[PDB]
Amino acid sequence: VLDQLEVAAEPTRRRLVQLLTSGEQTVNNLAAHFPASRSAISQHLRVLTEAGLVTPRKDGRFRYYRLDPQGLAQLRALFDSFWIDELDRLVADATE
Amino acid sequence: VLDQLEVAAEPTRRRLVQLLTSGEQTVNNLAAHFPASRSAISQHLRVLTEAGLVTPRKDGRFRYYRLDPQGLAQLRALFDSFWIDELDRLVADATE
Ligand SMILES: [Mg+2]
Ligand SMILES: [Mg+2]
Repeated sequence: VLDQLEVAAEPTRRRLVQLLTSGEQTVNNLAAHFPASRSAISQHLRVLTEAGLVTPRKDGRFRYYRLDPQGLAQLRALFDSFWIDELDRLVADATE
Repeated sequence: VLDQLEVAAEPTRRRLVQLLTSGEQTVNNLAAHFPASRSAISQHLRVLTEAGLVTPRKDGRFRYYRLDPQGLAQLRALFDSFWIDELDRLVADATE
């Protein structure tokens, strides 16, 4: 089945999730933040919907998407179980 | 170019990164933790290498991989910039 963290981590999908934090929005309005087409953004939103991260609603000529807390909680759980302590310890070893 | 968070988030790659926290390991030894073939695991390790998350070394008949802190620091930075406050607030709205 779809893993929420794998799906969400795609960089356009990350940005779509951030954009939706300001509330439910139309496909066309979200799509205006990217060089990619409406159709491209629509397909990313369908993938996020299948993963349980966003939820669609239709009202007339607009399709709206909003974040689903249920999916976000599973996303955060997957990242928390992935990111074990030694990974934080290694990050602290990094130079720049 | 490769985004470390997108690459790392693939579920086999997440587990390979966790496994490597116990130290540098051979391809065959890592591969023994999964139903997938050596060849499959080898290819995931090549992707992680290209993303700067792991580093290869050859000694005789073994190829060894180890975590690269430089890549892990960028991975953690990408997740931290993605996961904005409102996402934590929404996770707290989730039921179960
Ligand atoms: Mg809601
Ligand atoms: Mg090292």
